Formats: sequence, C-alpha cells, structure tokens
Amino acid sequence: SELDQLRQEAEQLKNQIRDARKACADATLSQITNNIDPVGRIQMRTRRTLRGHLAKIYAMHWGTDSRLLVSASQDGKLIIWDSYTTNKVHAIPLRSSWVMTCAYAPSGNYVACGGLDNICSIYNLKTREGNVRVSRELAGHTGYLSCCRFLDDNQIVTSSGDTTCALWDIETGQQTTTFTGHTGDVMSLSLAPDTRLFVSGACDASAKLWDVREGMCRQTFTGHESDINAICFFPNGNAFATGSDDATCRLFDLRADQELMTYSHDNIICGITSVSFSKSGRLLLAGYDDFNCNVWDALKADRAGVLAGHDNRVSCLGVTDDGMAVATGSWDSFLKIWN
Amino acid sequence: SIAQARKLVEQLKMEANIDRIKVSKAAADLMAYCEAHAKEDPLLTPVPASENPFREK
Amino acid sequence: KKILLPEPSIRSVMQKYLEDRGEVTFEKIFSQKLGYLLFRDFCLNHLEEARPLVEFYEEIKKYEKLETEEERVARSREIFDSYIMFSKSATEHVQGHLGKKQVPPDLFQPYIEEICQNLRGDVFQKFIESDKFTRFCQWKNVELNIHLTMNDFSVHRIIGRGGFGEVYGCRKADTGKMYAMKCLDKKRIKMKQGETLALNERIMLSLVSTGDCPFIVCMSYAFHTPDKLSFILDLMNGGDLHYHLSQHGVFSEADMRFYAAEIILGLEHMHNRFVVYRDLKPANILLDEHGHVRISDLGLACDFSKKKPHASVGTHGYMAPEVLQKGVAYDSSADWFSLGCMLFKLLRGHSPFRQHKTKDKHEIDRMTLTMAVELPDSFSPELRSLLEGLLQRDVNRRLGCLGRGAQEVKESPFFRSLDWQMVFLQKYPPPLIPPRGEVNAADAFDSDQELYRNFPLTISERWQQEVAETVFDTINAETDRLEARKKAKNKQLGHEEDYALGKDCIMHGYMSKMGNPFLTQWQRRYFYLFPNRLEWRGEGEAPQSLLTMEEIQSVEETQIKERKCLLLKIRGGKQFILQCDSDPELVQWKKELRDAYREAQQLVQRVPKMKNK
Ligand SMILES: O=C(NCc1ccccn1)c1cc([C@@H]2CCNC[C@H]2COc2ccc3c(c2)OCO3)ccc1F
Ligand SMILES: [Mg+2]
Repeated sequence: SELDQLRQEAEQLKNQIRDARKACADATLSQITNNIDPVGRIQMRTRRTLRGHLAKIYAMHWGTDSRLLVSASQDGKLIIWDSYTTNKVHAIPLRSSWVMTCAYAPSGNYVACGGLDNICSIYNLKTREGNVRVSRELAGHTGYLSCCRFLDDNQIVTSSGDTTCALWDIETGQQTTTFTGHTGDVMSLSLAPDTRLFVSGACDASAKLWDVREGMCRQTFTGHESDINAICFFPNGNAFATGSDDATCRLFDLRADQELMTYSHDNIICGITSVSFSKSGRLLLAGYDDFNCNVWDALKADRAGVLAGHDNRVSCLGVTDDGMAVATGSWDSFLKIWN
Repeated sequence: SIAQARKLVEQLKMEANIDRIKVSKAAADLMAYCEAHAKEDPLLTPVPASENPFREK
Repeated sequence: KKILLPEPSIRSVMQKYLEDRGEVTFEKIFSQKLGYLLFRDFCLNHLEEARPLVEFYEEIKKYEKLETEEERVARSREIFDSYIMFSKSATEHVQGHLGKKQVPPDLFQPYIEEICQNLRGDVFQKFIESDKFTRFCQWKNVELNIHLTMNDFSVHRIIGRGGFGEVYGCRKADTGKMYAMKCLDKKRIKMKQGETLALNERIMLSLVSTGDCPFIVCMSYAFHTPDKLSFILDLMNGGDLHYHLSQHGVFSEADMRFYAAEIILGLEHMHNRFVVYRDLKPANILLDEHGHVRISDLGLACDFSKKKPHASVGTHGYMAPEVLQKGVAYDSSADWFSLGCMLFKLLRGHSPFRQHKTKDKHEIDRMTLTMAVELPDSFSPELRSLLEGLLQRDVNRRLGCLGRGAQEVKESPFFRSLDWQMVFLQKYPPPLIPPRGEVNAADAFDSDQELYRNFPLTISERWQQEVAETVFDTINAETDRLEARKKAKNKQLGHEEDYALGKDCIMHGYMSKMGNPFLTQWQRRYFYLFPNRLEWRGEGEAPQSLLTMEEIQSVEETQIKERKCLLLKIRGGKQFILQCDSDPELVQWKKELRDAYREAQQLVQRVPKMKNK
C-alpha cells in the first residue's frame, strides 16, 4: 500500500539516523570528564528574597543589561524588577490572568508575554508619554503560549501548547514564518546567540531545532521517560539542556546530534521544572518539586549542592548574561537571587 | 493522512542529510569552551564581596 | 432608619446577579418604575438624537391620562404639527382617526411599539454604558436583601380583632410609607387547630398584590416570630362594613352603587389573576379614610387557575349553591353570588337566606339550595335586573359568568351613568367618610414551629413605587453629590480607581473575612475575583493578599451565632469563613466561587506546568 511504505520508510530513515547516532557514540561525556577536578561543594546562599508576587511564580527572564528582570505570576502580572535594588521598574497588569511565560527584548525597549490567552503581546517602554503601552498584539496561535523571545525590535519567536512555533514581523504584525513538527504540548524554547536558529522542548518527551529564515526543522532529540518542562542553549550555540518529569535533567549536542548526560539520584523521586547554564557552561542548575534546587556538575553529573530555601516547589530560573547571578522563582510566591 | 507521512519522509530526509561530528569531539568542544571561559563565570570562581553586586552595595 | 444605597461598585456583582436571571433587557428595565426613570433622565439630557423620541413618548404618555375629549382634540393637532413630527404607516393610522374626529387614550399606541423599537439598540446600549444604569443596580441590591422584624415598623393602634389574632396600624421606618399589620397568635392557632388557614392567607395575598389595584387590601411584605405570624397590607383604618352596616343601618341604591363599582373592579382584579375570594361578607370589606373600599381577609380564598375547589368553605349566609354541595366544583362564579348576598344584605341588613334570625345552620343551607329571591318592590328597575343577575342559583345565567366577566356587570343599566375611566381613577365621590377616633371598627364576635419555616415574603412592584413616590429623586441627588464629590476627590488627587479595567476581571466588590480563628474578629475588604484567584485589598492600595481557587476544597454555609457565613474548608483543613453584606451578594459569591474553583481545578488539571502529581 501507500501508508505502510511511507510509515516503514520512516523507520528505515529513523534507523539510518539511530545508526549514525550510535556511530558517533565513542565515549560518554562522563568518561571524557571522569578525570577533571570536581567543582567542589558549591554552596550558594540566598542573597535577595524578592517578595511582591502574591501566589505561585511560573516564569522569569533577564534583560541584556544583566540587571533588569521580568517575571510572570499566578497573580496575573509582569514585574520588571531591578535585581540590584530589589525594586520594581514596571508593574504591568495584564489583560489575561493565566500567564505562564514572559520575555525581554534585547534593546531594553520592548517586553513580551502570554499564557492560556494564546497571544504573544508586545509592550513598548519608550512612549512619548513616559510610561508603558501595547505596540502590537501578535495573534495567530491556537493553544497556550508557553514561551517567547525577541530577536530584534522588528521581529520575535514564539512556542505554544498547540504544538507549534513562529516568527513575526512586528511592523506589519503578521507571521513571517511558521514552524511545525512537534506532537505533544510545547513547553519551552531557546534562541541561539547568532539568532538564525532556535530550539523547543515538549510533553512529547522530545526537543527540536529550526532555521529562522528557511522555515523548517533540522534536528530532533529524544531519551526522557516523561514531559520535558524546560530547555536552554549552551552558551556557544552548539548544544542544549533539558528538565523532565521523570526526576532527571539531560544534555544534548547539535553537531553530534544526541544525548550526552543524565543527572539523577535514588533519593530524588520528584520532577524538574527549569534549566539554565552558567555563563561558561560548567554548572547546570535545575529546579525540583521537593522544594529544592539542585546544582549539577554539567560534565561530571554529581550533585554539587542544594539550594534549599523555598518551602514549596521551584518553578523557573535564569542566569545573567554577565554570569553574576542565578534567580529561582517558586510556588511559595517568592523569587530568590543566589550566588 | 496521505500528506502526513509524505511530510514525515521529506522531513526525516532533511534530518538525515547533515554532517555529524562525534561525541568524544563534541564533548571536548564543550569542555574546551567551559575551561576557556571558566575565568569569567562567577558561579564557579568565588568572586569576592567587592566584585559582587548582590553581596554588599 | 433611612435607606443607604450601596456604592456604585455594587454594579459589578448585581449586573451579574441580574444577568444570571435574564433581567438586563430594555423590557425588564423599562418595565420597572425605577428603571424607566433613569432611562429617561439619560435620553432627554445626555444624548442629542434621542431628545425628540422620548419627548414624543412622554407627550404620548401625558396624552393617555387626559380625562376629556376636547383636551385630546387640541393635543392631537399640536402633536401632529409639532417640531418633533421617521415613519410611514404610523402616520396613516393616526391620520385616519384625526380625519374621523376620534381620539381614544390608545390613539398613538402604534407609536409606542415603534418609539420603543428606536430606543432599543444604539440608544439602550448607550444607557447601559451610562451612569444611569449604575444607579439602577444600586437600588436593586437594597430590594433583594429585605429582612423585616417588628422593629422595622412603628406599631400604632389596634384596628382589627379576630379569633386567631389582632390587626395593627403602622409606618415603615425607611421610606415613611404608611401601612397595616395583621398579627396571628401561634399558641391559640394550636389549641383552635387553624394552621392551614394562616398559611393559606399568605399565598393568596401574593397573587393579587401587583398592578397597583385601588380595590383590594394588597400585601407589600410578610414575616413571623416565635409566637406570632404577621402581614403588611395597604392601610385601611376605616373599619369593616359589618361594623358600619351595624352603625349606618342599610344603604341607598346610589351609595351601594359606589361600593358596588369599586368592589366590582376589585373582583375584576382577582378574577384576571384567577382567585376566588369565597368569604365575601360585610366583615371582610374595608374602608380607607376617604371612604373608598378594598376587599380583605383572604384566608378562605383559592387559586382556581389549576384545580377548581369543592369544599364547603365560606360562611353559611353567603355561600353559593355550588359551594354548599360537596362533589360540585366552582370558579370565580362564587364571588358574583356572594356579591349579591352581600349587596342585598347592604340594602336589607341580613343574608337573604338567614330568615327569622336563626342559628340553625342546617336550615340556612336548605334555603340557599331551594327557595328564591324575595326582592322588595322598592328596588329600582336597573337594580332589580342586577341582583336577579347576581343571585342566579345556576351559573349559566349568573351575571358576570357569561363570558366577558366584570364588564358584563359594568355594562348593566345600573351603572349606565358612569364613565368607568373616572371610576378606576377614584374620581367619583364616596358615600361614607369614616369618623376620627372609632373603637372596635373591625372586631369579630369573641416541633410545631416547622409549619411556618418559609413564611417571609416581599413584592417588587410595591417596594419600587413606594420608593419612587417617596425618597427616590432626593436619594439620587444625595447620592449623586456623594459620588461626584468622591470623583472630584479621585480626579484632583490624580488617582483613578480602575484596577478592574483592561483585564479579565469576573466580578469585584466588598465582603468581610474572619482572620483570627480563636478570637472571632471580622474585617471588611474589597475583593477582586479573577478566573484563578480571589484577590483582596484594604483601604487605598493595590491588593496584597489572596486565596487560590486551587486551594479551596469545599464551600459550605455555617452558622456562628446569628451570622450566616460561607465556610471555605482550605487545604490543611483550616477554615476560611466569609460574611457578605447582603443575601444576593452571599448567593453570588457562593455561586461564583464554586463556579470559579471547580472551573479552575478542572482547567489546572489540563495544564502540565500548573498541575500537581
Ligand atoms: O382571626 C382573624 N381572621 C380569621 C383567620 C385569619 C387567619 C387564620 C385563621 N383565621 C382576624 C380577623 C380580623 C378582622 C375581623 C373582622 N373583619 C375584618 C378582619 C380583618 O381586619 C382588618 C382590619 C384592618 C385592616 C385590615 C384587615 O387590612 C388592612 O387594615 C382581624 C384580625 C384577625 F386576626
Ligand atoms: Mg361544592
């Protein structure tokens, strides 16, 4: 028939992929790094307890000045904080209460966000008035917006629960390009440093990779037993990490095109909600549902420490562009800055 | 679902035709970047209270 | 005492409360006294295009009450040649009447439906948006939270006395309106075994009490207490016709004509709402203090809209044949026979069938069943036709039982002189003005608590006219300054109150929480309900505290002393107890919290990032 040929010709390809994957699997990262020195016992202390949000925090993000951060809550707001002062530069009450994600434009000018509203909304902070306005309301998706990221002030990229991602012209306000492939809800996305490529991670238990200007997927990555809640680029634009519901994190490589490491423990039973790399790549920080955040050695996969401040679930996190700090938001309603 | 499989074969065709380096090498480029930029990574290298915006001022 | 309108933030909750019931339409708001007024205020002033149309509607409305033909002949021509005078065959219906020199009240009634058709849409959308609609919501909240006690009335003089209780005269404190109060005794009712009668009266009163009928003792409210039941009725301080007959002796034909004319329309009213009065007798007719009358004591009356009654209830003098016989059902027919017995007694001093001042109940019934109408020759021709008409033992022939009801009685030669528009208008002079200071003007001859559980009641049309006549325009002014001061206070300070606007707010407004679980200490706050959370703020700020839909496990009612509370059991097993300011806010918060917490927990389950596992 025509169906069975084009479903087995897929396995023939998936095998040809899985063979070329194993061909490249000469050693484990764990072996390659077995000898290099332990990071030590990384004990970070809570430095800023940022109170303000009134119920669960769900997402946050840092500006390019390495100081101003935007965050999103169950309480229905964006708070553009200044992490140094612990003070709020903008509180932007939102048109929709179900906010899940938020972003910050590289220029410092615009921010964006969304959630169960199925909209990515752009906010201009350079009005003549001297306040915040909504320049564009980018509509076109059909499921919950779960992540978004500006490339420049004319253009932006978005991921959603409808199982798609997309690039927008903000001037005309239309999707310049659209990105399909995924089969369960998309949860997170990460741009590259050059911003010609980006990556998505989903409840399908897989992650994917796209050329911005062509308009099509290049590479797809699996391994986890359960939902991938989080994704982040390795600093050089050639690998990325993941957080998952199966009680483990994982690293994947773009040119090698496969899984390098798994971060886990017999004591640890709960799931993972967020991942960020330190500026170099060496620490992988992850947030859990036993109320702690664990610092993993990215290369050795040892439990390097416990950020054990929060009294409920850790939900989001981020590392600065200058590497100075790690922010953790929780279900207990507080952000914390650590270093 | 005539197009659904025809897309998947076209797509996997794309995902196969890419020049793939290897895990020992990739692991070493990751390690090469880590080691290289490790100086300027505050979370590994305990930078003193002066250098840290979140310690004193 | 006086009525305190809640603040114009009540709009949010009440707009929803009434939208839940279907009541924010041109029809349901225009139809309400307090609604029409606010609508008109808007069109004449705060919209230019609407000016001509409402002016026309008002010039039409004024026109309908004009009493003589001459007035209508002039005001037809003035309305036709006026600056206002959009339609095609509206003009032709009126040009036909004008050409044939005719001018009824409903002359311009075709323009009523069509002016209403131009006032829905653009114009009514502009009203709902206007400040005038806000004010509507403020009044409607007061309505739905009425709980009365003895203490809400000023109880004056005893103006009635029966075997189960006593009637008292009174004023209602908050509007100053004057009223009567009937007060039945439960211990007595137990020994004398009359629990049904008490309960029956309550139902019947509520059937007749709308349409503002000049000719029945209507109810505005009902309530009860550990020993007493109580009704609040139209004030009739003038005594019953059993006392008055026994004072005045019998009445003239023309005097009885007045009483007849009014009672007839009183009956027209009960009959157009399918009630059989049953117990018509002098002791149940009652006079105001101009001497206009109303019917009363509905305890033996009956809804005949469904099943027509068969029991022999009434009083042995005044029962119709069909009532006295078991196995025979009856409708409003009983009233027209009773009217004859009662009108004949007004003219003669005893029931036609209570011959020879006998107590032999058995004899009295067989005279009602068998013998016929011994009418004196003194009675006029037009009167003789009437009582023969009313006292037919066979319903087929009884006047007002042939098809067109009360108008069969109105067209009688006996009422030929009357302009029945002038009658309904109370514009004809009454025959007996009752004297000031009269004792015994309405006397008669002489576990369990569960039965009266649901007794309390209130009538909207009555409470609304009560207000409109009285305190309305002055309260609206008092409130409009109070509001406009605080909007100047918000504008000049540079601080608008718009935390609800431009978001996804469901409903906001005040309630009171207990936040000291050992202590019992209550605190009032402004709540914003959003789809996922119940935020709350205090005085002059954005909200600092909340409760999530997620965390709520059940929403019950609990009693603490005499506080009706909402008991949210929260995860932990902790108890969050809330107290609303009014019944409708308790109903809406209990509804919207249940509906929000179930809707939230259902949706939160469908979102991986938000659920727990
Ligand atoms: O006992 C009374 N009525 C009979 C009854 C009622 C309920 C249940 C069982 N039985 C009763 C009767 C009267 C009088 C007895 C004589 N006829 C008039 C009647 C009603 O009196 C009124 C007197 C003044 C009124 C009024 C009614 O309405 C407005 O102002 C007064 C109080 C009474 F409690
Ligand atoms: Mg009968």
